[PDB]
Amino acid sequence: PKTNLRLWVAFQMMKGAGWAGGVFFGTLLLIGFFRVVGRMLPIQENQAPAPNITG
Amino acid sequence: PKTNLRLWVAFQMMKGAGWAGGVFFGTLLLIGFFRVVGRMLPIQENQAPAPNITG
Amino acid sequence: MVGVTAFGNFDLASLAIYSFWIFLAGLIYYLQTENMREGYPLENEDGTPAANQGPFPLPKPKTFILPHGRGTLTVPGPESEDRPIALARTAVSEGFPHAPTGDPMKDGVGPASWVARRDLPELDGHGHNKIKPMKAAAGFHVSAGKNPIGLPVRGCDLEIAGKVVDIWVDIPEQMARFLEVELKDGSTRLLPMQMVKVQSNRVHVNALSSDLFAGIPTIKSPTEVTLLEEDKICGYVAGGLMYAAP
Amino acid sequence: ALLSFERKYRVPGGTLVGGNLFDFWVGPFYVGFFGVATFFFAALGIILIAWSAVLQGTWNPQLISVYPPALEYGLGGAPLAKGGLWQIITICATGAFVSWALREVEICRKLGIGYHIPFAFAFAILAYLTLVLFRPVMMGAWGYAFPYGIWTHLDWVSNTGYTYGNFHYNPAHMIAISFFFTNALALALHGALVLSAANPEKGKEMRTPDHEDTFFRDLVGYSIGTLGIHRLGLLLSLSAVFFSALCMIITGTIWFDQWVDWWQWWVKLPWWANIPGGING
Amino acid sequence: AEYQNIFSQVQVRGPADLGMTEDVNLANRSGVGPFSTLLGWFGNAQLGPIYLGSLGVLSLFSGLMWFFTIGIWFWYQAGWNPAVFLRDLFFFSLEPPAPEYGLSFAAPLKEGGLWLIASFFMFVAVWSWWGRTYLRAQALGMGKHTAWAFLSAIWLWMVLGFIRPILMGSWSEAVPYGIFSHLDWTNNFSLVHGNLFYNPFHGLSIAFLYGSALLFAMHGATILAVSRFGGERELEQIADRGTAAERAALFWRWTMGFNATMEGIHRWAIWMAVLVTLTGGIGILLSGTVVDNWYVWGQNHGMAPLN
Amino acid sequence: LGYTGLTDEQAQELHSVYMSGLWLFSAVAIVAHLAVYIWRPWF
Amino acid sequence: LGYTGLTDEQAQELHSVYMSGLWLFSAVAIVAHLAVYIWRPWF
Amino acid sequence: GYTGLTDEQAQELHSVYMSGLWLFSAVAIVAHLAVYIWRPWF
Amino acid sequence: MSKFYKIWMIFDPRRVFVAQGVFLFLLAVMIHLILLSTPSYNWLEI
Amino acid sequence: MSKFYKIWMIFDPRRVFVAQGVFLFLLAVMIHLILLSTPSYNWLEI
Amino acid sequence: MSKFYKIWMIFDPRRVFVAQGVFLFLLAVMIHLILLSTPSYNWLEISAAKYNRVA
Amino acid sequence: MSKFYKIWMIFDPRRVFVAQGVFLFLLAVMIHLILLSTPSYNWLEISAAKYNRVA
Amino acid sequence: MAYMFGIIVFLAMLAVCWFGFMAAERQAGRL
Amino acid sequence: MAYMFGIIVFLAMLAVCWFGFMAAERQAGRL
Amino acid sequence: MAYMFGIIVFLAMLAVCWFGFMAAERQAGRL
Ligand SMILES: CCCCCCCCCCCCCC(=O)OC[C@H](COP(=O)(O)OCC(O)COP(=O)(O)OC[C@@H](COC(=O)CCCCCCCCCCCCC)OC(=O)CCCCCCCCCCCCC)OC(=O)CCCCCCCCCCCCC
Ligand code: BCL
Ligand SMILES: CC[C@H]1c2cc3[nH]c4c(c3C)C(=O)[C@H](C(=O)OC)c4c3nc(cc4[nH]c(cc(n2)[C@@H]1C)c(C(C)=O)c4C)[C@@H](C)[C@@H]3CCC(=O)OC/C=C(\C)CCC[C@H](C)CCC[C@H](C)CCCC(C)C
Ligand SMILES: CC[C@H]1c2cc3[nH]c4c(c3C)C(=O)[C@H](C(=O)OC)c4c3nc(cc4[nH]c(cc(n2)[C@@H]1C)c(C(C)=O)c4C)[C@@H](C)[C@@H]3CCC(=O)OC/C=C(\C)CCC[C@H](C)CCC[C@H](C)CCCC(C)C
Ligand SMILES: CCCCCCCCCCCCCCCC(=O)OC[C@H](CO[C@H]1O[C@H](CS(=O)(=O)O)[C@@H](O)[C@H](O)[C@H]1O)OC(=O)CCCCCCCCCCCCCCC
Ligand SMILES: COC(C)(C)CCC/C(C)=C/C=C/C(C)=C/C=C/C(C)=C/C=C/C=C(C)/C=C/C=C(\C)CC/C=C(\C)CCC=C(C)C
Ligand SMILES: COC(C)(C)CCC/C(C)=C/C=C/C(C)=C/C=C/C(C)=C/C=C/C=C(C)/C=C/C=C(\C)CC/C=C(\C)CCC=C(C)C
Ligand SMILES: COC(C)(C)CCC/C(C)=C/C=C/C(C)=C/C=C/C(C)=C/C=C/C=C(C)/C=C/C=C(\C)CC/C=C(\C)CCC=C(C)C
Ligand SMILES: COC(C)(C)CCC/C(C)=C/C=C/C(C)=C/C=C/C(C)=C/C=C/C=C(C)/C=C/C=C(\C)CC/C=C(\C)CCC=C(C)C
Ligand SMILES: COC(C)(C)CCC/C(C)=C/C=C/C(C)=C/C=C/C(C)=C/C=C/C=C(C)/C=C/C=C(\C)CC/C=C(\C)CCC=C(C)C
Ligand SMILES: COC(C)(C)CCC/C(C)=C/C=C/C(C)=C/C=C/C(C)=C/C=C/C=C(C)/C=C/C=C(\C)CC/C=C(\C)CCC=C(C)C
Ligand SMILES: COC(C)(C)CCC/C(C)=C/C=C/C(C)=C/C=C/C(C)=C/C=C\C=C(C)\C=C\C=C(/C)CC/C=C(\C)CCC=C(C)C
Ligand SMILES: [Fe+3]
Repeated sequence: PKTNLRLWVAFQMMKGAGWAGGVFFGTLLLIGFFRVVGRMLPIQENQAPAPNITG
Repeated sequence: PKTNLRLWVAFQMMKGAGWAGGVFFGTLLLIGFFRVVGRMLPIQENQAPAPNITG
Repeated sequence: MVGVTAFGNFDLASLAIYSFWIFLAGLIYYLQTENMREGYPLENEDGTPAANQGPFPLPKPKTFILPHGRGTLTVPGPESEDRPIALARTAVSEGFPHAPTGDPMKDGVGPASWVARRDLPELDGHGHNKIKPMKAAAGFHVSAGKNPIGLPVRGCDLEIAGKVVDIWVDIPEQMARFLEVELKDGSTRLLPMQMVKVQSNRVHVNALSSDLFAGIPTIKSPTEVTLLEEDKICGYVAGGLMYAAP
Repeated sequence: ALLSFERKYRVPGGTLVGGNLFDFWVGPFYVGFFGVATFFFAALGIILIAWSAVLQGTWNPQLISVYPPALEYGLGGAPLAKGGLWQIITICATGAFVSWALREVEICRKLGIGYHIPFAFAFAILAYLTLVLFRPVMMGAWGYAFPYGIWTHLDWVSNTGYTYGNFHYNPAHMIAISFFFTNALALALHGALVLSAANPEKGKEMRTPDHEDTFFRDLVGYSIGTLGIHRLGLLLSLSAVFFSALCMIITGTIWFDQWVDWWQWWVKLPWWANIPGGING
Repeated sequence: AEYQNIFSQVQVRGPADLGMTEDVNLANRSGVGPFSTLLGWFGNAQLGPIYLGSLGVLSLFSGLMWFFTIGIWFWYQAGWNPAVFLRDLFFFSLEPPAPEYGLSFAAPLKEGGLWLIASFFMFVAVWSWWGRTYLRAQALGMGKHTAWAFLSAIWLWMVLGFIRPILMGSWSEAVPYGIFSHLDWTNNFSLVHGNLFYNPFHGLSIAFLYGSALLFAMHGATILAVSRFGGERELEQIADRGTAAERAALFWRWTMGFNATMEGIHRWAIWMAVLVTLTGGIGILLSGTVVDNWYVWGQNHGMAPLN
Repeated sequence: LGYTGLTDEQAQELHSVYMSGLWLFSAVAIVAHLAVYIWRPWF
Repeated sequence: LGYTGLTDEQAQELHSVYMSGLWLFSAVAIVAHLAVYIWRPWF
Repeated sequence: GYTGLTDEQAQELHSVYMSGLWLFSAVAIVAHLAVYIWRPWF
Repeated sequence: MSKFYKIWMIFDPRRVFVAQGVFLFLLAVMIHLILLSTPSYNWLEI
Repeated sequence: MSKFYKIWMIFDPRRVFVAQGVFLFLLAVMIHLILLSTPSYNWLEI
Repeated sequence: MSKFYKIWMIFDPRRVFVAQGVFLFLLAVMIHLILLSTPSYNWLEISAAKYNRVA
Repeated sequence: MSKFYKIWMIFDPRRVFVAQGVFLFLLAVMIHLILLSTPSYNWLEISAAKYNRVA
Repeated sequence: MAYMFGIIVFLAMLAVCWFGFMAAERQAGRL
Repeated sequence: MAYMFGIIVFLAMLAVCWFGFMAAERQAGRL
Repeated sequence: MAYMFGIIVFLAMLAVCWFGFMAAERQAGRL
């Protein structure tokens, strides 16, 4: 039946987009971990001067 | 194959959520039409007093 | 010398840096042409000389003189495959893969490939067989680590293929180089030591299912292994990572 | 065109994504799914650098410099001319480097070799991401990342270092340097020893690895062996980059002062802090 | 997860291995040392034997006297106190003569005389080790690549401690013997010469130093990746190319479009490492003698923006 | 040609399945763009 | 002459479908340029 | 020859190549002329 | 159209659809990030 | 779990999955609207 | 021009269409990013200034 | 000048056409970027001034 | 006014999608 | 006046795409 | 600190999902 072919194309695309979404959100949680550790540390007190002349 | 059964359950749920999505976004566009016509009319000039004592 | 220029901003540090760019361009040309002593001239997929040979020329031949009377090697030189290759084109255009025409594990193509190396043992500096079964070198013993001899050998299918009956050692390098596995017909095979995991109660061979161990190319002498035999064995086992199906 | 031995290896398969859709070569270069991804990000990142040169108003390649957002932009987006191009080029660099590692994994599979090369390259990627991503995110601003410019990224190294005094006193930076110098020593020795055996005195036969073992034992009383030296060169290189990343992730996040002041913890150990004489007494 | 061949699974120990004879004067070679099971996990277990002979004794005695001369100065700076010696170990420093003494050997023992005495023993130790590295290769009929590679490191070391002090006209330009003090010297050198980052030969020297970590990572990972084919036995792959050498070549050709050979990758290796200290030594030799401010030199040569 | 080994009729069938989803996906996108353009137009 | 294995009639077939896509894609693009020029001309 | 093209294969392929060259340059000349009308560079 | 369906005789649809899923997701993420980088459309700055 | 699978012998799965798709979508919309009604989470007020 | 179809006798369409696909996407993305880099043509800022948003 | 067709006896057209494609693209990109760097010719900034599109 | 012209443009786009979707169900209704 | 003339040029370009497309379809029937 | 305790709670929840998902592939692996 044609419907099984409709769902097979959807399944192939969701394989692709699912993996791409897994890497995107997995990266975003790694960035999140470094942001959480940045919040725990005394950085806003001791905030460093800008190293670039653009500021 | 078990995968065809996985996709059939997904298809049944996407039938449901697709119809529920169509009425939600279709309502939101109907509200949008009345908002667009509200923007065209001189209403902000002639804005009516509040009819309720709560304001 | 500070501030002294011959012309423009060209001081003695300018002379240095420009001289280096000339030296570096010369050195890179020397290095690349040295690296064309194997695998050149370039070929078409049919085996004819490619019309494009690239920008660097072949270097002049050098001759290596081999120890233990094994003659001399000149490189670059005539460099045929010297064996059949069981591959067929999958496209008329160049740049596509060539599919195995039969069983690639046994035909020895792709990751199962092997080279027509010399059919003699590799020798040590004295001229003895470099690699030997450990029973044939009386001073040797397993001095640390889990001794594998007597362990069952498991395939990636999780079934037992055989048991370890000896270690083949590199004598000058004093290192374990193969495990000898006795199969369920009592004929043995060599496994490359880098392809096996010596677990606490087993040797696990993640490249092979337990049936594929009989296909391992067998050595002709039970006391030595030739460089040709090594390549056939090592190639065959590594080919299993692609070609061993579940 | 092929190497004379190459044909027997150009078989199908080993691809991680895309099957045979991209399983072909372009000259010498293998393509595959991640080769398409690699070239796109590489070309986009390069072209956005050339466009940044137009906005900057120089064509001298040594003055071209793409600066990150100023600290006022935090970790948010900046205008393209004023830090937003740097952010996209950083995405393209990350996309290119990761795709390149994954393309190497596919080539390893097709040749049946170990995965050591893409694994080693992943250490360089993590050192890059430490400097452009993890540490700026910890410190709360993209402006703590370095600018993409041949000499201007050395200004970032200088200005970042001297924020903490002499940066030689960072103890993990000292360990990283020790691996970097020791790696370069070992590469000189390994290259020379192999060449000295394959290229002996004129008329002599090729030397054996027994002569290689013998030379170093005669020289220094030890010889790591053919397998040991390649393990060592790998681990020295990877250790150098691990301790490099470590020295920076701590700098400006858990240590803020002059790094030279750290070493007083040893001087001020109470069993000897007060003993007169020496340099510190 | 599979086996990565980074540590050995099984150690075997044969007899002690005495090594090749060739023209080695075997009376000068010691007995074999003990085996180390710890080293056997990563490389060879056997320690020794070692060859001594004439340049050996000269080098080891002068090197001992160099080390001993510094040590006694550190014990003196500690005031003979064994606790202060361990507290301040990284802070002690045998400094070169002060600038007013120029190159004259007239500086007092506490004001730089012991630094000249220490530096003389270092000079003899290092140069006699170079000749030892040449002659050990000669006795085995090997190429002199290792001695010529070592000469490139000696070039930088000679520039730092000998040649540039002479060309600058004082021993005060030389490096002090001390852990933190040679680091303070390295930092001060860059500040006096106006940011050494803008020295182009320091830039080159770093390119080859990074390239050496790049290239040894690539080569070490490559040989381990093909070690399942006996690719670590590189001389037999040079003499009789196996599948290990071909798979290694095709990995890099398919990756980056060109490749080395088993012999030719070790030429890339030796030059990448040699060029670190060759270009380095030039970059230091130019500093102060030809350029006293590298940042301003950078501005005039189109690599820094003008003011 | 015929590199994939699909027949011409298999290709005609599949292309319609694909194209039907293309117009559906883009129709949903237009609705989302129309919603955004009512709330916060970009022209 | 043929490096690809396509016969001449196969190459004409493929090219005529290829050119249909090129003209279609370039027609869509001209309408986008027309709309943008009407909105904000660059000459 | 190195390519293995026969003389007639080379002369055929050149004739079509020349057609693309003249087409591509003809478009470019219109583009230059338009920009010279719009904003002369001499 | 006429013959655009012949693309499925050049490129294997199974592989194309998986690759097109990756493309469309990354394109969507890209455009959301372009907007999030722009002050007048950064919905996550509340 | 044990025997929770017996629910598919009480209620026809075809109909349940369509009805569950409607539920989960409306639940999601409800929670987004609850947040949009709250000042500290109204992401559409830019 | 009537022989330009012979390009498909020189080059295999499987590689050509991949190359062209990356080329056209790359070219399009750079032109959009160039315009967004330009204050006269950044449409998201033109609309912000038009509608008195944050500019 | 009539024997210029013998170029294809020396150089394989597949290499020439790919090389030519790359070269002509990068040359065109080079010239467009040079003009966008040139204020008297940057068409985007010219039209910005012509229509008073900023300030 | 001339803003709502854009609202009509989106509806024109959505009519093209309808015509395309039904055509896709026609040009291979096995037809 | 490059506004009006611009419109005309774009409408002229589209007529060449119409010619070429119909020409391609006039080829594509195995002409 | 006692905020990041919540980050761990989500990871505990995500381990329950893994244990449940694999169990669902076990308790009817036709098994
Ligand atoms: C800041 C310091 C950095 C510093 C950067 C690092 C410097 C230190 C490292 C130095 C490494 C030297 C590299 C080397 O030895 O090259 C020779 C070798 C020989 O290969 P071959 O196989 O024996 O012969 C060539 C040919 O037979 C290969 O097969 P085929 O012909 O079928 O396909 C061609 C290849 C690539 O070939 C080319 O691109 C043309 C030749 C390039 C020679 C480069 C050196 C000499 C000319 C330099 C000035 C050329 C001026 C035009 O595959 C393809 O073309 C397929 C398409 C993909 C490639 C697209 C490239 C687009 C154009 C980009 C610009 C490329 C410019 C070279 O390999 C090649 O020819 C291809 C190399 C491709 C990667 C090179 C990367 C190294 C940097 C650039 C080259 C070295 C000069 C700096
Ligand atoms: C504030 C500090 C300055 C600075 C000041 C200097 C100075 C000053 C010098 C360098 C030099 C070097 N710098 Mg710098 N440098 C800075 C920033 C950097 C950065 C960075 C990321 O910021 C990096 C990566 C580098 C990198 C490097 C190297 C490429 C180079 C040293 C090569 C080498 O092998 O030396 C190590 C090798 C040797 C010293 C050779 C030793 C050989 C001798 C023969 C060994 C004898 C051993 C002895 C007898 C003991 C035996 C014991 C045994 C057990 C028996 N610099 C900044 C700008 N740099 C050097 C150079 O060449 O500059 C061009 C140099 O002189
Ligand atoms: C971890 C140990 C060392 C290491 C290892 C290593 N590097 C590796 C490998 C390994 C094992 C590879 O397999 C891989 C390779 O293929 O080598 C030939 C690679 C490689 N190491 C490289 C370089 C490199 N490695 C370095 C360092 C090191 N590499 C470590 C010290 C350094 C420096 C500065 O220390 C550099 C420059 C490349 C030759 C190659 C990776 C090639 C690659 O990623 O290709 C795809 C991308 C492109 C072709 C271009 C991308 C363009 C960008 C999108 C735009 C530019 C953005 C960039 C941030 C601008 C920077 C400007 C600078 C002036 C600051
Ligand atoms: C090309 C650039 C690189 C390079 C190359 C290089 N170095 C080299 C070589 C090469 C090719 C050698 O052949 C040579 C060597 O032999 O290596 C093993 C060497 C070498 N590189 C060395 C070091 C070194 N290289 C460095 C760097 C570099 N080397 C660069 C990265 C560095 C640094 C700081 O980066 C250092 C520290 C040595 C290991 C060695 C040179 C050895 C030497 O000259 O020693 C002189 C001193 C002695 C012989 C003895 C000192 C005192 C000991 C305590 C012995 C005491 C014995 C006594 C009998 C005891 C009695 C006690 C009583 C109380 C009983
Ligand atoms: C169905 C899915 C439903 C999803 C629902 C929506 C989820 C949205 C939230 C996502 C949660 C995680 C976000 C990350 C952590 C966080 O809160 O960050 C919020 C901060 C804002 O901090 C701000 O605040 C910071 C302080 S603070 O953290 O608030 O205390 C401050 O330090 C900073 O300056 C300031 O900008 O922003 C970031 O950390 C930046 C994210 C950057 C991502 C893109 C990077 C592009 C730039 C170049 C680098 C490229 C790297 C490429 C790598 C492949
Ligand atoms: C720098 O540039 C900016 C970021 C500023 C802007 C980006 C600029 C730019 C270059 C954008 C380019 C965009 C392009 C080229 C987009 C192309 C998109 C395409 C071609 C999309 C096609 C999608 C097709 C789909 C989704 C087809 C699906 C078919 C299916 C699933 C089969 C049929 C099945 C169904 C209808 C039912 C599905 C099943 C269920 C259960 C609902
Ligand atoms: C800053 O610099 C600037 C950006 C300003 C530089 C600008 C200057 C510059 C270099 C621009 C360059 C532009 C170029 C080169 C543009 C070229 C575009 C092209 C070549 C477009 C072509 C499009 C073609 C298409 C969409 C083709 C589609 C084909 C289709 C749909 C059919 C596919 C095939 C089949 C169905 C199979 C057919 C039959 C059989 C039997 C298999
Ligand atoms: C009907 O037939 C079709 C039209 C579907 C196909 C026709 C035939 C054919 C084979 C065409 C081929 C076309 C090709 C090869 C096109 C290639 C396009 C490419 C390479 C597009 C790349 C896009 C990349 C994007 C949008 C990247 C986005 C990245 C973002 C937003 C950063 C955040 C994402 C992540 C953290 C996840 C990814 C990982 C990293 C490290 C970035
Ligand atoms: C008004 O103001 C306040 C809200 C503040 C106060 C409200 C005060 C108030 C009146 C509260 C009242 C609360 C009540 C009455 C709560 C009662 C809750 C109950 C009765 C909950 C029961 C839950 C039962 C469950 C979840 C059962 C699940 C059963 C399952 C999953 C199995 C389903 C069946 C099968 C699988 C088939 C089994 C076998 C075969 C052979 C077919
Ligand atoms: C594991 O358990 C199974 C899945 C197997 C089921 C077990 C057996 C079984 C049959 C359970 C049955 C449970 C029932 C009957 C639950 C019923 C729940 C209901 C009635 C939930 C209603 C939720 C309503 C919500 C969230 C409404 C949201 C509305 C919003 C957000 C406004 C926007 C909505 C619209 C524009 C459309 C609203 C509707 C209309 C008609 C205008
Ligand atoms: C550096 O400063 C500035 C950039 C400002 C100025 C100076 C820059 C400078 C030095 C520029 C130099 C430019 C040059 C050298 C330009 C050269 C251009 C050429 C030679 C262009 C050639 C174009 C050729 C084309 C487009 C040919 C196309 C051919 C086609 C389409 C047909 C191909 C043939 C077939 C399909 C037939 C196949 C035959 C058979 C039998 C199968
Ligand atoms: C436990 O206590 C004991 C006393 C037993 C042992 C204590 C051992 C100890 C604590 C030793 C400490 C050693 C240290 C910390 C050494 C540090 C050395 C460093 C970091 C050296 C760095 C650089 C040195 C260089 C560049 C030297 C170059 C020298 C050259 C090129 C020699 C040039 C020669 C002269 C200037 C002398 C000329 C003289 C005449 C007569 C011509
Ligand atoms: Fe090696």
